[PDB]
Amino acid sequence: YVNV
Amino acid sequence: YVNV
Amino acid sequence: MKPHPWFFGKIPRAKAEEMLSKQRHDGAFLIRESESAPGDFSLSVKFGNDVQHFKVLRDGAGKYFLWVVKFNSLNELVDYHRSTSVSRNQQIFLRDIE
Amino acid sequence: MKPHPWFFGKIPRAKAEEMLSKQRHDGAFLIRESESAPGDFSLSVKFGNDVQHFKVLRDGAGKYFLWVVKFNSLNELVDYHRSTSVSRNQQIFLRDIE
Repeated sequence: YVNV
Repeated sequence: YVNV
Repeated sequence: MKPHPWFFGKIPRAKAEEMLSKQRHDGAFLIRESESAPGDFSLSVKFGNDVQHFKVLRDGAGKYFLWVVKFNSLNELVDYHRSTSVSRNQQIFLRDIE
Repeated sequence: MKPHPWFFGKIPRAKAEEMLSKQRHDGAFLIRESESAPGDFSLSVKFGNDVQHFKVLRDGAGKYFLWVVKFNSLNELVDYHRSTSVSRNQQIFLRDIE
């Protein structure tokens, strides 16, 4: 995930 | 709540 | 491939009651995001001249549930209760709002 | 008083990508219930010739967030990112699917  |  | 008509996001409990009390069939329901408990989901269901509210619980694994059976998603919890009573007190089956 | 068209429940990541890649505007999005992480929500967004995916996190208080700002509901997280970029890398603003 982009934010992970 | 009914279940609580 | 189409959004679920039962997900109303953050609408007040009172608002959900007003809307469901107008429904004609027992079981008409909606899932809303609770204000009293931010981050929690609430299941509101029309039953007779009343509207019953159930809190969606989450276990340590993150599964959603109301009583004992666990679900991997709100989607599965909802569909499961279209054929199995959502209440351990009375027989109430979820039906889409009309 | 109307269900949110962005909530698609439990649709596979691949399915969300197929649908969003067909969208014409950057920002077209949907919230889905993750399969890889049952009980978690995922935000899928169209951006250029790609589809970016963000995991919706929850803090100890139960608030939802993606980066640092916290929200009391998925509803507020979504609306907030209609005017504030959903990504800290590029400027991407959420827009309803059409």
